[PDB]
Amino acid sequence: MKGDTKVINYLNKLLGNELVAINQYFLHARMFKNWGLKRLNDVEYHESIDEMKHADRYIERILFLEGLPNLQDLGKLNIGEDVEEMLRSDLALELDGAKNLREAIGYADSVHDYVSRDMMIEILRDEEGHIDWLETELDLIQKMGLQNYLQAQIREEG
Amino acid sequence: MKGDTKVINYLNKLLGNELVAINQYFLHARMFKNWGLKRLNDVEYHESIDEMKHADRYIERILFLEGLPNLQDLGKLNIGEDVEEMLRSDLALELDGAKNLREAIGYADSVHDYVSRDMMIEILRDEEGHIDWLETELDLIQKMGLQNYLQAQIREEG
Amino acid sequence: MKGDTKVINYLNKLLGNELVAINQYFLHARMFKNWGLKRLNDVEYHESIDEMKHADRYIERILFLEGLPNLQDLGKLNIGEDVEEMLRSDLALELDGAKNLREAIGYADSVHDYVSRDMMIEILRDEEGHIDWLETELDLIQKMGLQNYLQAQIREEG
Amino acid sequence: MKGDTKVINYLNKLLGNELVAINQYFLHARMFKNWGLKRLNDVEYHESIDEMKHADRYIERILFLEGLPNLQDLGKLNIGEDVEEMLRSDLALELDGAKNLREAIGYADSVHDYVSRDMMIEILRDEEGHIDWLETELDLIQKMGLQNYLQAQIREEG
Amino acid sequence: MKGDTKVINYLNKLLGNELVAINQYFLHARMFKNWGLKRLNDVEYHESIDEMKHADRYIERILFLEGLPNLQDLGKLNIGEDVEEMLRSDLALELDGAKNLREAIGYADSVHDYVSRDMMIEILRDEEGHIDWLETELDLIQKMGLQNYLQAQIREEG
Amino acid sequence: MKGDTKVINYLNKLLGNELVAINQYFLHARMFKNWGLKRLNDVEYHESIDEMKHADRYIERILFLEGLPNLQDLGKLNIGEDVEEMLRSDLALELDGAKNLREAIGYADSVHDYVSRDMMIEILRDEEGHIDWLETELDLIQKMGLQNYLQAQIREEG
Amino acid sequence: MKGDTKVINYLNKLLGNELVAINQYFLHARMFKNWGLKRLNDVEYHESIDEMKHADRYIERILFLEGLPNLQDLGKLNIGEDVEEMLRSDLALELDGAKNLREAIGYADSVHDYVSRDMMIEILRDEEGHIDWLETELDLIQKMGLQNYLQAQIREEG
Ligand code: HEM
Ligand code: HEM
Ligand code: HEM
Ligand code: HEM
Ligand SMILES: [Fe+2]
Ligand SMILES: [Fe+2]
Ligand SMILES: [Fe+2]
Ligand SMILES: [Fe+2]
Ligand SMILES: [Fe+2]
Ligand SMILES: [Fe+2]
Ligand SMILES: [Fe+2]
Ligand SMILES: [Fe+2]
Ligand SMILES: [Fe+2]
Ligand SMILES: [Fe+2]
Ligand SMILES: [Fe+2]
Ligand SMILES: [Fe+2]
Ligand SMILES: [Fe+2]
Ligand SMILES: [Fe+2]
Ligand SMILES: [Fe+2]
Ligand SMILES: [Fe+2]
Ligand SMILES: [Fe+2]
Ligand SMILES: [Fe+2]
Ligand SMILES: [Fe+2]
Ligand SMILES: [Fe+2]
Ligand SMILES: [Fe+2]
Repeated sequence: MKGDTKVINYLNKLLGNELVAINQYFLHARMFKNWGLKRLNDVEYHESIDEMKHADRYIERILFLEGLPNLQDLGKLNIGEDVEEMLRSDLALELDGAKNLREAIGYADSVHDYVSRDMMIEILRDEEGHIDWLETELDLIQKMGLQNYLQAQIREEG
Repeated sequence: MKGDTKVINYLNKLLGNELVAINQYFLHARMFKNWGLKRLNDVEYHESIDEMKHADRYIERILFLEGLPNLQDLGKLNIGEDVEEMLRSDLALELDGAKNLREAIGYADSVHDYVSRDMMIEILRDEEGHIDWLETELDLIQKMGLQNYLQAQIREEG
Repeated sequence: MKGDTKVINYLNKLLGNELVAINQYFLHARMFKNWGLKRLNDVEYHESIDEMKHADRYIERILFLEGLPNLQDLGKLNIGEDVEEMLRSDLALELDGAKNLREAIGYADSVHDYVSRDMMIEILRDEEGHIDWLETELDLIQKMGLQNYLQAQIREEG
Repeated sequence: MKGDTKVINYLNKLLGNELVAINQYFLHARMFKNWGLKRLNDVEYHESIDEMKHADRYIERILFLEGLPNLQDLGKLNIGEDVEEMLRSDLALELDGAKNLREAIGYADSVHDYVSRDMMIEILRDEEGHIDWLETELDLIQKMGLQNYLQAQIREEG
Repeated sequence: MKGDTKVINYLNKLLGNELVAINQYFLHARMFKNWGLKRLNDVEYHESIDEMKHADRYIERILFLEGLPNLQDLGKLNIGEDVEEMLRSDLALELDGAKNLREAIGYADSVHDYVSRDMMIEILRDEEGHIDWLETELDLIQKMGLQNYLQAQIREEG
Repeated sequence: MKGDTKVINYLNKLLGNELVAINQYFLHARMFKNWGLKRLNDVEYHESIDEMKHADRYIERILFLEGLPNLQDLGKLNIGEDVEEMLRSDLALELDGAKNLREAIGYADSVHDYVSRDMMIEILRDEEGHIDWLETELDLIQKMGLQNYLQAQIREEG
Repeated sequence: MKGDTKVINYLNKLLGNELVAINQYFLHARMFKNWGLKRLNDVEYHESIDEMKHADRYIERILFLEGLPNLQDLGKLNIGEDVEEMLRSDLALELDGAKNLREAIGYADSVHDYVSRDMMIEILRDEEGHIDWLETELDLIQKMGLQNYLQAQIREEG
């Protein structure tokens, strides 16, 4: 079904956000894993998978709307050197993606692409979750201190 | 453990190949899926996952050797417009990756990084499999003709 | 038990046929497998195993009759370059083996080696089956055409 | 994938070794079985199957590398007349095959055919096992004497 | 159904062989059992049962063909005094029975009694097995020596 | 099978490394266990078992190659007095063993002892793992501080 | 708990005996295994494990008593060249260890270290078992002769 050009454009831009998140989250995960912070690797890895599911959704939708998914262009990854900096980088990235999602959702509604909109709201809800997780971790680091925070990631949570 | 700089370099270059394959294979998969060629989507999707496993291996190894995995730079994706062109593109990409693997493996051996080498040979064996699959599909297209080939992908293989 | 010399001779000659069939059928099988004609590989492989069972029977019988099984001499393999030629080669080979079996069976009967004869009739019945399979495939190729025939082998039969 | 001509050549030569072993081992097995040395038949039969698996590996690889597997030419079988002579013959044959494998493995490495090399090392490890088994049996014959050795093969080992 | 007189005659003669074998084998079995050669008792007992099955077959067939089964006349039993002599006696008896079976089978064929013939060939195949067993045991006695042979029968084979 | 003298020499030297590791790791394990650092005892004990498996491999291979395994000579154990010093000692020992393994692997390859080489690469991969574990623990001690590190070992990891 | 110095000394000396036994028994085991004497390898391997359990007991006890377990010093291994010599060597070693155990046990009692003593008596009981096994095997070799003895080890005992 021929979709609206600007919707497909937004979809590609959002897809673009997803696949920077996928890489940044995945590298972060395996950095944590290397440092033996087993728990941060499990969670951050899981978020990489979430982002993939998002990307898959955009791709299938763009294709359905008869546009060309663009996986060529990759945004700036901002990879940290320590736990805080890296969590803080994921948060800024989540926040930027959420801004773009808000914009796209409003636009989809006004050209009547309600199913694209419905898909994007589900995704936004997921993002809002990722944001909540990051914010809480970052505050915990400050509340309990870095050393205790680190000790608390050595063991995977059941 | 501090690894050899040129090994890490090769590892990053190989990682780079993996993540172009991941994207190209994934987009291809969902293109097939859209066209209703269910079987090509299953197989090509599976190869995307294989490539991810490869990437994960490089990342963990680079990190272990204390280098910086580079997920920033993305090579040229060559996406086709029809089944043949797209399979043919995956094949040229596999072949180029195999060339790089051969060089890296020989180099790892000469600096005594036998476990990197052992990892890369396992990967090369997987690639050689992907190559075999592509070659066979491409020949089948020619042997049975395009129409029959297409009909043969409509149904997922049990 | 000392057997009749000419029976043992026939048994060795028949054994000889078996082990050309074993090789030709096995190579054929893996040629098909390579070309992705999964179904022809399953069937032709199974016929290789049948031929092995036959060879085993001759060997044990020759040894029982106190002769020397001869696995040294190998007849001409005629390996094809395409499906038809290769099936057609297996058929001519089956037919020649059947001719030899008929001659041996009659001879066994006239020197009273009824159990060798009984073994050879069971084997001949198997051959007659292999012959039937080849004949049917070759006719199917002509009835439905080569392209359709080929498409029909891509998937293993449950 | 077009392989290196001399690798394919080595592969065919190695295949050639396999299929002499297959025959010699199989005939040996059924000779033992006839003599009621049940245990030597089980083991030697199993080694025949191993050799077949090896042959299958070469054939599929040669075909993959786009060469022609040669099952026409059969080397000299050296079949013994008694247990020792026959075991001793299998050992010399294993040793010759191991020499050829060493040479091929080194050559594969230098033309960068690492997956052929990897396959051949797995095979060589198997051969080294067959060699170990033969050596031990031959020494046991000498340590316990022939009569006791023979009595020890009457019953299949659980 | 009225059968051919000479077939019934052969059937009775063959029946006659069976029931000498039944007795000789059974006595042999229990002689071994007494001497504690548990394994020879199991095997030889089993052969007694086989012979009974044979006798049963003849009796039912003779009766079906409307002749009178003759269980009155019993041939010469040749019972040994030691393992070898006794095995050797069973072998000569098997060989004589096989000679008679060959004659009868040929005769049945020429008067068109194909089902009697078919029954007799099945039986002959069984005899040929009994013969193989005896021959192998007798050779084992010579290969490993009498003392080792005897020790090897003390324990029933699982 | 007569192996190459210098390979057997390397094998003995490597065996020698294994059995110092076995002792040092085992003593370390039970020191931790005494101090109530349950988790370090589980891990370090497991590494002792790994080293044993390694030693077993060398011994069987040396014997197979017809050399004499030397378990007489024992290197310097360097046992620590506190967690860090002891982990740090295991690390230096792992690193030295890895150096020797690299030397031996290269040598095996050049005398064509590919199966010894294949065994040693598997082992080296294991060592590389032990090294990774030590490095991570040592860094964790520094990141979270000694007190928190210690508290984190009181409980065995599920 | 601070233990008595001379008890710890005895404990280390006894530990010392254990770990020579561990090595000698293990090498012996794998020598038998190589020669195909499967049964002697199983038993002798099991005795190596027993000795390890003993060593573990000493180490934990020494540590508990606050002494330093000494795994540095290794006594003379006396490795045989044939089954008898090797069994005979294990026996002399067991006997010497038993002498040391008797002295230590008496000493523990007189300084009131009853739990060390209780541990050592359990161990002595195990040794006495190992001694019984060796003595019986050595006598069996003489009673049945070497050839029969050897044949009797070819098969693992269920
Ligand atoms: C380029 C860096 C990437 C890495 C290192 C990576 C890594 C991984 C790994 C290790 C898995 C686990 C395989 C499994 O068991 O399912 C996975 C799953 C998956 N990946 Fe990726 N991935 C990457 C990018 C992508 C991209 C670009 C896509 C497509 C938009 C994608 C789509 C998926 C999907 C759909 C799954 C299945 C999730 C599940 O069902 O568990 N990935 N990824
Ligand atoms: C020419 C003399 C040969 C004899 C007498 C022989 C005999 C046998 C027998 C009796 C079996 C058991 C069937 C089963 O249950 O799988 C077998 C299995 C097999 N044979 Fe052969 N064989 C011969 C040569 C070959 C050759 C030349 C090849 C191809 C290179 C081959 C390939 C195989 C394979 C792949 C199996 C399956 C093994 C398994 O999965 O158990 N054989 N052979
Ligand atoms: C004269 C000496 C014979 C002796 C000492 C003997 C002994 C035995 C014994 C102990 C059994 C085991 C019973 C059971 O559990 O089935 C048996 C079974 C049997 N007997 Fe006999 N037998 C003799 C002759 C015969 C004859 C002349 C026939 C008829 C032709 C015969 C027919 C059978 C049959 C059909 C079985 C059943 C086998 C089975 O199903 O296990 N026997 N015999
Ligand atoms: C140095 C030469 C040694 C060799 C070649 C060796 C070999 C082995 C092997 C192959 C195992 C089997 C692993 C398993 O499945 O449990 C084992 C087990 C074990 N080893 Fe050792 N070992 C040696 C020395 C030691 C020492 C010095 C100790 C400590 C005093 C020790 C303590 C143990 C323990 C406690 C087990 C577990 C037994 C079980 O639960 O099955 N070993 N050994
Ligand atoms: Fe989630
Ligand atoms: Fe997302
Ligand atoms: Fe997100
Ligand atoms: Fe795969
Ligand atoms: Fe890859
Ligand atoms: Fe690939
Ligand atoms: Fe069949
Ligand atoms: Fe056949
Ligand atoms: Fe056939
Ligand atoms: Fe095997
Ligand atoms: Fe082989
Ligand atoms: Fe072999
Ligand atoms: Fe039977
Ligand atoms: Fe009978
Ligand atoms: Fe009989
Ligand atoms: Fe481990
Ligand atoms: Fe090790
Ligand atoms: Fe290690
Ligand atoms: Fe025990
Ligand atoms: Fe002990
Ligand atoms: Fe002991």
